[PDB]
Amino acid sequence: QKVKLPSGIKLDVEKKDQIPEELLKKSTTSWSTASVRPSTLDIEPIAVKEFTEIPHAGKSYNPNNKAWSELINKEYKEEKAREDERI
Amino acid sequence: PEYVRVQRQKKILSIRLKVPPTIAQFQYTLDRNTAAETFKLFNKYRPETAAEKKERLTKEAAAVAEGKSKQDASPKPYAVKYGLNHVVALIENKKAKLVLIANDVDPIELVVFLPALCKKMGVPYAIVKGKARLGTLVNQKTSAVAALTEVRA
Amino acid sequence: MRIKKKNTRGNARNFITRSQAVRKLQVSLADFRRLCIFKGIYPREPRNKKKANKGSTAPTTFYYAKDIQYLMHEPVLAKFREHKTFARKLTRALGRGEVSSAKRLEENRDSYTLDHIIKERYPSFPDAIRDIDDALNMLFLFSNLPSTNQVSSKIINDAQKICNQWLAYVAKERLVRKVFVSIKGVYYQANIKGEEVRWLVPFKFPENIPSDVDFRIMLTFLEFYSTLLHFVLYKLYTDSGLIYPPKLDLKKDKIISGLSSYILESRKYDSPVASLFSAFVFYVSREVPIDILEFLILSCGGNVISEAAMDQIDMSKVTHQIVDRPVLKNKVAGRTYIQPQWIFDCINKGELVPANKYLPGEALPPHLSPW
Amino acid sequence: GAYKYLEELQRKKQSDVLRFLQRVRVWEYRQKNVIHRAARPTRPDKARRLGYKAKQGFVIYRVRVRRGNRKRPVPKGATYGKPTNQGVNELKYQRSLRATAEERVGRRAANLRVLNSYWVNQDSTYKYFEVILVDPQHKAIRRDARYNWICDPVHKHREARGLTATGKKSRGINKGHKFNNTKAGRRKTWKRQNTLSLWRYRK
Amino acid sequence: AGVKAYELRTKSKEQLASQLVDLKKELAELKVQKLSRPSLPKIKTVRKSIACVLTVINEQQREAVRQLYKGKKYQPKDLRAKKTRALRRALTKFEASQVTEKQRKKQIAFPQRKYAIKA
RNA sequence: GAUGGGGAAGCUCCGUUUCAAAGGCCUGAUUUUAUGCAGGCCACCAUCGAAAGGGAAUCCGGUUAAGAUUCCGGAACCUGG
RNA sequence: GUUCUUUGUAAAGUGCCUUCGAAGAGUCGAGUUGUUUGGGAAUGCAGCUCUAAGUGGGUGGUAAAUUCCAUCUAAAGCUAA
RNA sequence: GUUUGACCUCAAAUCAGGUAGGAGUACCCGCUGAACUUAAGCAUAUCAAUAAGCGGAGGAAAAGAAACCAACCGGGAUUGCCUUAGUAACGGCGAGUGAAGCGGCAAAAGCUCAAAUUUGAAAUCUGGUACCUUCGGUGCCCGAGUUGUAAUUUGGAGAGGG
Repeated sequence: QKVKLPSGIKLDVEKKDQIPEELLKKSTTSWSTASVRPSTLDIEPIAVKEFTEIPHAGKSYNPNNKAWSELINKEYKEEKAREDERI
Repeated sequence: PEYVRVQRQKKILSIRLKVPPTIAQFQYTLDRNTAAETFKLFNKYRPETAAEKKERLTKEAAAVAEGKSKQDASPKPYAVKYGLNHVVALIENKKAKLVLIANDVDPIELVVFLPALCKKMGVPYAIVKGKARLGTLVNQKTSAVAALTEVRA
Repeated sequence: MRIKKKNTRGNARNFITRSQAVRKLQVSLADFRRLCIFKGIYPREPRNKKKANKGSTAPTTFYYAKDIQYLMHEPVLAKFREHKTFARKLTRALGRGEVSSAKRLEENRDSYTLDHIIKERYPSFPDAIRDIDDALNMLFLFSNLPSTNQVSSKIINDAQKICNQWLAYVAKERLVRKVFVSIKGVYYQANIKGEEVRWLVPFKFPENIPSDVDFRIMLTFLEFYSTLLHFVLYKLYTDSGLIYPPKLDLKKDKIISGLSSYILESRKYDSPVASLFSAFVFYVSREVPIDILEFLILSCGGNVISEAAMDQIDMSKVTHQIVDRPVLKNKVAGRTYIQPQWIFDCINKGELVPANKYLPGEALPPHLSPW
Repeated sequence: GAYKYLEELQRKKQSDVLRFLQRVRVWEYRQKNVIHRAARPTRPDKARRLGYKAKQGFVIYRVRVRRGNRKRPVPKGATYGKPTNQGVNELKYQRSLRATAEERVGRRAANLRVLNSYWVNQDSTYKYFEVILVDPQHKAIRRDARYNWICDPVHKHREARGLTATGKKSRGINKGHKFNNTKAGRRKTWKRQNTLSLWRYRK
Repeated sequence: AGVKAYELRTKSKEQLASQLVDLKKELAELKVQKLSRPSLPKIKTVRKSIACVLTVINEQQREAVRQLYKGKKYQPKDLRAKKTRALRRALTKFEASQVTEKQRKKQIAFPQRKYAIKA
């Protein structure tokens, strides 16, 4: 049952009580190798845009007309702004 | 850098000086098409590698102890002869059908005698281009000379 | 202390640029981008940029210096260096030739794997079952699309097997609560031990590689999520408690290649959707999509026979016949005839609707998402 | 073998083949540093007989030394003494240049021990020597009984005490009537024969 | 007076740390008394008690460290034998009893025979 | 006055930016070879050498057997984040 | 002294016959300069110029040539008292 | 092929592991090197191949199995003592300087490369790593090495063939 130290000297052991607590915690060699995962990894990535994973339900196949019309009407406003800016 | 300067100038230094005739017989050499045909022949006669050698030792123990033989069950080995001292020794017997001599080699004095020695004995020698090429066929980095003494029917 | 100099401290310390990261790691940019997905270190905005970059206003990617100091160790990073040598020593073997030494070098090597980096990033099972949502989309994406350069077959044939494992667990253990067909494929929803998991299977249609999109990112994400879903499927199978990984019958696989292949084996349900369609036998026709129907009929426990299977080569016990043609001829008096809309509408309520509605060649009630 | 062809050909130094090599090589060596590491022997045959072996922990080192006489370092060319001291440039130095070459690489490469040295080329200013050194810490040397003797700490700095081939010539150690003043040591036999022995019962 | 070594070896590592801090507090209490007094004989024992505890903590640590480095080439230089410098250099029994293959045959064929002059 | 170098049997001597590969910055789906670094930019030189040269920023009042532009009270300024 | 393994048609020595029997170069040697010795016409060492042979080479304490005889086998190395 | 790849030489790492310096210095191995002094006052000489200066070692060092001494009915690695001897020899053949062979004893011990094809198999070796009986051993894997590592052979001999 092996263990890596901070120093990285690979050694086979039986019973992980047998190794002392000071040796695994503190540094014997100059180039010690982690242990502690930082705070700054655990925070989330920054929301650019808003992605909505739930679909619109106009996009259904066999939709109801009140939804399907409201799907077209909202993106027609997106498009016609760009066509105005184009012309 | 100094090392780059010196190696370029050394090359230049050789060409500007008149060179003695025994040297610079080298640099006249086997052509690419003839050289290509030479290597076909030699690669078929590649020597047994270290991995194969290990395998061959295990196979002989299984056969030889149980039935018979002095390792004589194993067939004849045909391969090229790479050591300079060995090939010079092969010449003068004289057993060697072809000798290939690399054009390069840092001592130079090492191989200057070999063209003349081959002529006197009457071995059919050649001066193939590059020592690293000779190395490849014989599983060495560089081989200096390579001679083929025997041949399949 | 003396006067202290400016661009050492603060924002200037906290962040570093991708140039500086890739330099300090000494990795190169191809393989820096991979490690930042395995870890994963994500890019940042500093609030005051002109402090951070000396003081360019200029478009830049910053990273947190501490995140790259944690990356600097990391026993994957060694196996990237070990590969770099292995490639160099293979080129020598070929470039002497000397082939069998390269054939040895092929065998004697140890490919990196992410197992430590999974179980530190997600400790553990409710945390992973949170994010496994994001994995399932891309595996079902990459399972469908056709093999090329920039992809190769083995990556896709991994993803097919890893997904067809996931379907068979959900079909056996019966967790399909919301269904929603769309134009963009089919969304499902499944309540795998507490948290609910939405995921999108595309329709099986032969399309299409744009060649704007970078695969040399997305294959690393796929390689990460393939190993993630291995460790989840290992746990889910044994806790159920079936054997992992499940063996697959070949002569079955040569009929359809899908969910009816794979067979699951050992060492009443949460209701009400599971044990719909019990004592209930479907004969699905040729025209309909087998790949999204058999899944829902097995995962809401009932029996299927397909027309699509028959071409390889009973109708005794069959109750229902799913078909969606304009005209149909001739129909049997005992059998019920419906359109696959019925199956999608039944599951979302979990009532069983009347089959007087629907039926060919009639017009429909609409569909409605459950969201 | 290479042996006889190389040995014989090396002796013909003023042959046209060898002098071309001599002229080309001296220029090459002069561009490089005074002491520097040589990748292999220039003369494989000559190193082999002096006891180079092509295995790990056998080192060759090329070195350059100024020709000519030993100047005394008195200031302003001034004697301060009798006119027996004579001209200052005509003092000669009792060790060779070959031996001075072994000492300089000995001080550079202190972990190694100097086995031998062989002459390679010369020029009006500079002689050139290729020195052959052995590493006694390397385990190929320490194992195998033919070269473990050099690991023993009596053989620290052979060159400095003058136990190399060049040094034993310079001290003047051979057998016979010619070498009476120096045989067991020059200062030893001096100290022996210029000392009054006196026994208890006086002879 | 004060602590004994044979007692401390049986105690665990967490107990020895608590033992040391208790003695160090008790030392600091005594040095406040010492400046008021001429003389304070108890202070000699408690400083030697501190030294006894530190020695036992070190000796427990090192013997554990020897056992996890046991049975492998290379180990820390303090754990290697000191000897003297020249004996640290210079040939081991294997690198010395080692003899060339010609010499090995010659000793088998012709060793130093045992004999005596009389009859 | 080290280093790179060069002298000297040698203790060491010359030389100080010199006949040195003398580091640290930007960009990168460098677009295909599908798990290996590519394309560029910049240009002299270790260190020591001033309690009187150069140099960020503090004043008043109080206080001690013996201390203060350094403690106490109040009122200021400087540097970096 | 006791006790366990035996390795081995393995390794090493010995007689007679018959072809081979390889052996160290800017070295040896000589000239000149300085030094050194009891070494004397040059004992040893060093620099600089010249520089060999293989039935050869060195030495044989008086100068050379001619012809003999004797004696060792250099220019690589280890080793207790 | 305006590409990819073999080698050669030369670099760089807080790369893996080693090692050198300084002290002591009576004795030992080298280098360098005076003068006082003694000779009539002295430039040969002598003091002295000495003191001071510098380099390098060990319990001893150095020396060592003859390119020796001899001219005998020849001896037989090296060192030391007694003797050879105040002799041969050197020197204003002045002052002075000054060996060696044999002989008797103390102690005694011999050997190794280079150079000859293993060519029916580089048979050789460092390192890493996994186990073990750990001054080390076995297996697997990177390398060194044919511009030559092992075995056989050192002139007393010897090798191959019978």
